[PDB]
Amino acid sequence: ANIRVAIAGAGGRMGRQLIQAALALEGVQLGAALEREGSSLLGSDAGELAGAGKTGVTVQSSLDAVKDDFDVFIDFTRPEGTLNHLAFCRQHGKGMVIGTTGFDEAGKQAIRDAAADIAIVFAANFSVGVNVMLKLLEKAAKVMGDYTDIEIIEAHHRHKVDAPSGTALAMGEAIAHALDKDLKDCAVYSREGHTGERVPGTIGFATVRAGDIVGEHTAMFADIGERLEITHKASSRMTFANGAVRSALWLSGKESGLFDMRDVLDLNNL
Amino acid sequence: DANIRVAIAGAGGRMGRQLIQAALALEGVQLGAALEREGSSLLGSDAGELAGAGKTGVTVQSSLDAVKDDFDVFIDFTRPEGTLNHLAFCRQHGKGMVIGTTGFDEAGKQAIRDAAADIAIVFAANFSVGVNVMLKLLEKAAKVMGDYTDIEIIEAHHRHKVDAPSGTALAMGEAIAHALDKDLKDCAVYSREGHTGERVPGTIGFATVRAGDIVGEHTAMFADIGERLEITHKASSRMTFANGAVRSALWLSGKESGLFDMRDVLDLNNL
Amino acid sequence: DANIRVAIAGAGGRMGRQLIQAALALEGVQLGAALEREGSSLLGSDAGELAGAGKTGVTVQSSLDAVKDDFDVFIDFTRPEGTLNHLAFCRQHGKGMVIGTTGFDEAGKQAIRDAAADIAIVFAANFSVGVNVMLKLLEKAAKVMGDYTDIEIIEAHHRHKVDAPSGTALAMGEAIAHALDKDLKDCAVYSREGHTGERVPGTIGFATVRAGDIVGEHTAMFADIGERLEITHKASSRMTFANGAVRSALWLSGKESGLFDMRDVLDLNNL
Amino acid sequence: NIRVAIAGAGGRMGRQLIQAALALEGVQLGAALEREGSSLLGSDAGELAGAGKTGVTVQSSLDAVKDDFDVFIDFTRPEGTLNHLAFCRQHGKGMVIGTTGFDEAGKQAIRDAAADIAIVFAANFSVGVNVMLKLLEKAAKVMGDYTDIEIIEAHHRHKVDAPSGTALAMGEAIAHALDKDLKDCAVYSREGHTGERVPGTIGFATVRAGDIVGEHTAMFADIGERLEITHKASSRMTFANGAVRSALWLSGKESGLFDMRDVLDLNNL
Ligand SMILES: NC(=O)C1=CN([C@@H]2O[C@H](COP(=O)(O)OP(=O)(O)OC[C@H]3O[C@@H](n4cnc5c(N)ncnc54)[C@H](O)[C@@H]3O)[C@@H](O)[C@H]2O)C=CC1
Ligand SMILES: NC(=O)C1=CN([C@@H]2O[C@H](COP(=O)(O)OP(=O)(O)OC[C@H]3O[C@@H](n4cnc5c(N)ncnc54)[C@H](O)[C@@H]3O)[C@@H](O)[C@H]2O)C=CC1
Ligand SMILES: NC(=O)C1=CN([C@@H]2O[C@H](COP(=O)(O)OP(=O)(O)OC[C@H]3O[C@@H](n4cnc5c(N)ncnc54)[C@H](O)[C@@H]3O)[C@@H](O)[C@H]2O)C=CC1
Ligand SMILES: O=C(O)c1cccc(C(=O)O)n1
Ligand SMILES: O=C(O)c1cccc(C(=O)O)n1
Ligand SMILES: O=C(O)c1cccc(C(=O)O)n1
Ligand SMILES: [K+]
Ligand SMILES: [K+]
Repeated sequence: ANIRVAIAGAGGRMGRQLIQAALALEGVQLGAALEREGSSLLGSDAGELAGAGKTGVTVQSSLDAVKDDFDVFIDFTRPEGTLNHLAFCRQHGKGMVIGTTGFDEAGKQAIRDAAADIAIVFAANFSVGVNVMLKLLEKAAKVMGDYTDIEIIEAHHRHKVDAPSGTALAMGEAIAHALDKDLKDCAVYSREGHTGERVPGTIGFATVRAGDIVGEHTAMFADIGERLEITHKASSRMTFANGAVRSALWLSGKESGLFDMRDVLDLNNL
Repeated sequence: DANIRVAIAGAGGRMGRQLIQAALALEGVQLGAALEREGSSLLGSDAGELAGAGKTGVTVQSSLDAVKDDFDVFIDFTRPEGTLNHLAFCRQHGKGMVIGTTGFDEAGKQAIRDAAADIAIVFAANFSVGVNVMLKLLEKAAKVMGDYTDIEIIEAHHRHKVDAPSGTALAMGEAIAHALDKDLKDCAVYSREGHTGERVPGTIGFATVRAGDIVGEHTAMFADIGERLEITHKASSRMTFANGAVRSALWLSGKESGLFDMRDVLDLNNL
Repeated sequence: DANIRVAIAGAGGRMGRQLIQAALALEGVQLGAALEREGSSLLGSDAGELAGAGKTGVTVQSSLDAVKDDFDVFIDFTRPEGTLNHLAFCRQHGKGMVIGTTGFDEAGKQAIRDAAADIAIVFAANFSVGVNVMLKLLEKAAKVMGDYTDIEIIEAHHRHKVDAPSGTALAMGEAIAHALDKDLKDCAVYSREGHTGERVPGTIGFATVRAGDIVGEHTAMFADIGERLEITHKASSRMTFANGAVRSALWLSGKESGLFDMRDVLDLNNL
Repeated sequence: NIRVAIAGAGGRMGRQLIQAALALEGVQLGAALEREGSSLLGSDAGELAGAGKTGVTVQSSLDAVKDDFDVFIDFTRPEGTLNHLAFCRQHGKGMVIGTTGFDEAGKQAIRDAAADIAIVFAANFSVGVNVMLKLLEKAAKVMGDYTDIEIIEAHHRHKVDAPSGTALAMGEAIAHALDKDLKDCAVYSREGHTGERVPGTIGFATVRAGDIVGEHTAMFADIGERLEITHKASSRMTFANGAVRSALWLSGKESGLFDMRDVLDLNNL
């Protein structure tokens, strides 16, 4: 490994995962692991925290302490925290992969500034698969969009509280925009009672909520005689981790900047 | 020697065209009549040529009494309102029905319920084998896993279907609900839009896809943490419901009165 | 209608009956000929009754030269051996060709490859739009996720298909393989039976289901730990390949010589 | 109080089984075992199964801990499992086997051992699958005769036996509901020009890829329609809790070999 990461909030589920990714992903090294001061788990050799442990890395909780230890900060904690780690990384030119999510207009507008000073990367979804699908969608909608019926089906564990999934909507948008139309115009979220006929050109959504489903999404292009279905299935929350690590590694060669998975994955030339 | 005659309501519709050739190609049945609305640009059209199988001699017409002696069993796969009269009339004159129309409001359901008093009806939400079998397997599952799992039903049908969810879906819902001493009206969820809460435990949700030429795909899902069971039926051609409805008509041979369904016909009132 | 006459190999088969009505009903195309096996119980019959309705001016037979002036493009959807014969014919006789037959051994594949020298052939493993698009999307996916994910291909077809896996599956295999600078022959795994080891990395496996009337279902799977992408195509009716092949024959028209596939036809090579 | 021996504690089922037992009131982590010189033969069975610590440690000997458990939970490989039998028999020990891939002979040995000891031998320890297994008999009963039957299963990249033992169990369920024996009509591979699917058959398709815990599909195909029954396992924990409660429930029986069905009480519809 020729580069060091910095899994913030190292002790949580995200962090843990993130640590695993750190190990596995060929080409990255675990330079650091942070955690809330005074948390009992301060001190354990990171690796140990997530399965296999040999790491010469001990979970600290001092930003400035580890200043030396990494090459790029991988932040997936709550906002404020994130905001702060950011000013640091900017002040020190450290580089970050912002998995964190939920900023206000001045948060995103904050991350904007930081950009010139340093190489940030910022995505709403660190899944390679997903980001890819999202692209493939444009392609399909392009060719078959016009004449086929488009439906989007998603399913998530019983606890999710927003319908449909934000990813579904993203899919909706991808398609909608590849067809010069706006999702607000042709979205159909419910089909109940005497509906009538599937209106030409509308996109429909079906939402399943059950069990521990991490996340299953299906894009459907239906014609008479054939249909194409593009589907993504997330088995563990690792998916995103793998995304961020790859993302992180990607940054290995830049000074300033603001990106997302398209850039990383190199998808506009796809 | 011979055999029964069948009235085929709304012979123009996609089910009509299926039903007709169905009756034609099958033993024990003679295409009694064919019917249609008044605006139909096809009254008087020859039955079989309408459905490809050449001229027959039967002609679509908009009148019950006009052909009232041309059949024994009335096969209805139109729309509720329509079916209602077919219902009424068939009573007075007393001819056995076979209804496959869906989307009945609780009241209509009652009328059918009433009419069965003197005439015999085979009212089913689906006329395939698979579905009926499934309908049963569901009771079994719900029995064991019903209590603790999350139950969802997903169905998909071609772009032209106008009632949501499929009458079959609802039949599945009912099968489950009743195997769990509860009534579907209580725990059904048809729409999930905007920030809803957590899945109010106990419910049985529905997801409806409408697209293309999908004949019919239905899935019953019993989800737990760690595992889920999915029972799924897929109809590849409308001919399956046709053969289903005809043989039902057939089953009605010698039946004086009452309400039955596919499970009765195929006889699956518990395996 | 206008112009182009089409020879329809093995007019008896399910693809024949589709192809025929396809050509009939489709503008710019005339049912040139119809063909069949050496002792088919179908010889001497008029194409339009077998598949379709309404007797016409074309009757089937077992000879190339017997109708050698009755068409321009030869549409083949028979079996390799058969198809091979035809190929010589159409070549020595400057006729265009549109092949959708599957299951060619690497040698036959060379002959087609050869013949393309003077005549124009449209050789594809699938004649639907969807599949062709998919085929492309695959390159894209394999590009990004090919390297680290496990790739598996699953296909299912009605009980009568006789070549495994589907020629389409193989085509998908190839699409992927070549997008990853590797050759399918190197990493294909067709069977998984009994004890066997850890899935050898970089291998493209195939699972083949054969059952019922399945027109055609194909799935491309890119599996990683934590997520998997599945691209799937489902053909509900044979008509899609028919319209595909007809359009092809209309396209071939003019090309003095050439070797192409549906991607060239549909013009997708730059998507 | 039912102490449990956990064979092959390193394996993915081991790590699950372990925390499973720890987590459960009533069973106590009896022992932990492993293979001749395991890269980690020894240490705290706790650390093994996720972060933290427990009194226990693991070893390569039956007798070395022979008094440390009551029920032996085996989820290793056939060969291994074989030995643990007679031992788990002679020394009168209740076993619960979830290992798969047994040749007809081994299956007999288990069959034999049940004479004096109690075994719960199942190819799958989840509820779903077991129920399914039943529903299958029902379906095959009605539609078995005329439809085409195919079984498709998919599992993570590491599985080494094809097809899944669960698949075969499904195969069997069906076969026997139709008075026929799977050996007669099983088709495992479809490669090259092969004629029309042979009418009586049950075929299998095997997918091996990624981290797939386990997906199984039973398909009854007719012309015009098809019924698909499908089970999906999202986490190995389900089989774990399954095996533990097996063992647990197995306490007290004099002897006999048993399937997850009996435990679950489903044999009666
Ligand atoms: N039980 C089963 O297996 C199936 C039930 N159905 C249900 O049966 C019905 C059939 O729809 P499709 O077959 O697609 O046919 P369709 O959707 O093409 O139209 C139905 C037919 O009934 C006629 N009709 C319509 N309104 C009428 C009225 N007011 N009075 C008398 N006749 C009228 C129409 O003119 C046409 O003949 C629907 O309710 C559908 O949901 C459909 C398929 C299968
Ligand atoms: N690329 C595509 O879109 C598609 C390709 N195919 C492939 O094309 C072929 C067509 O399958 P089907 O037509 O459904 O089979 P089929 O059951 O219809 O048999 C083929 C027909 O060709 C005739 N024929 C048979 N053997 C012949 C021979 N040795 N020489 C000359 N003529 C012969 C047969 O009499 C019959 O008419 C298969 O290889 C199939 O997999 C099928 C569908 C689509
Ligand atoms: N019936 C059910 O509910 C389930 C059945 N299984 C079956 O159980 C087996 C488990 O394989 P995995 O869980 O992936 O384990 P794995 O692939 O992680 O290997 C199993 C563990 O046991 C050890 N062990 C291996 N050979 C041994 C031997 N000869 N004697 C004693 N110990 C040995 C291995 O070192 C390793 O620690 C397979 O045959 C699998 O198909 C797995 C999960 C659930
Ligand atoms: O239960 C239903 O509503 C149903 C079942 C089969 C077909 C159709 C249909 O084509 O509308 N509708
Ligand atoms: O790739 C193939 O082999 C193929 C593709 C479409 C249909 C069929 C077929 O029905 O045999 N075969
Ligand atoms: O019946 C089986 O073969 C089976 C069941 C569950 C898991 C596994 C496995 O992970 O190998 N194998
Ligand atoms: K024409
Ligand atoms: K315990």
